[PDB]
Amino acid sequence: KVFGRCELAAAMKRHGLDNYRGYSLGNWVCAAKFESNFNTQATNRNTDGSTDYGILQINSRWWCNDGRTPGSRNLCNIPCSALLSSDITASVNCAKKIVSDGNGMNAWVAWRNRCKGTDVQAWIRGCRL
Ligand SMILES: [Cl-]
Ligand SMILES: [Cl-]
Ligand SMILES: [Cl-]
Ligand SMILES: [Cl-]
Ligand SMILES: [Cl-]
Ligand SMILES: [Cl-]
Ligand SMILES: [Cl-]
Ligand SMILES: [Cl-]
Ligand SMILES: [Cl-]
Ligand SMILES: [Cl-]
Ligand code: NA
Ligand code: NA
Repeated sequence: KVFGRCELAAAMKRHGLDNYRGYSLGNWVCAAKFESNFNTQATNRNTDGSTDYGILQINSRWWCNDGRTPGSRNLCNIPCSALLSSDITASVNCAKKIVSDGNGMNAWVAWRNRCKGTDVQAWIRGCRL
């Protein structure tokens, strides 16, 4: 599914991401925009052989099992394919564990490179929240 911007912000807010570990909702929408373009079915290969899955591009090295990523872990205890659902629940829940892992949203390189230090409130401008 390709989410609308405000649709996704509403769903993320409903799932408790606004100010989760101190990250305002626009940070999460910004990350989603540059990871997936709001598309739940997005998959992209990493240089290390792992793959990133779903609206927040969660990686198979640490977080989900895709059956093809050597010496990897599955800390969210989920098949990576379940991150591509039109229901963002599994993505959101797994992201809550990643952001709690110590480096905050720096775990998402695209957040660090494209959202951090910018006016992320812009991503929820106009949304009825
Ligand atoms: Cl929308
Ligand atoms: Cl947009
Ligand atoms: Cl929702
Ligand atoms: Cl915000
Ligand atoms: Cl498997
Ligand atoms: Cl393959
Ligand atoms: Cl694997
Ligand atoms: Cl594991
Ligand atoms: Cl949803
Ligand atoms: Cl932090
Ligand atoms: Na990416
Ligand atoms: Na894995």
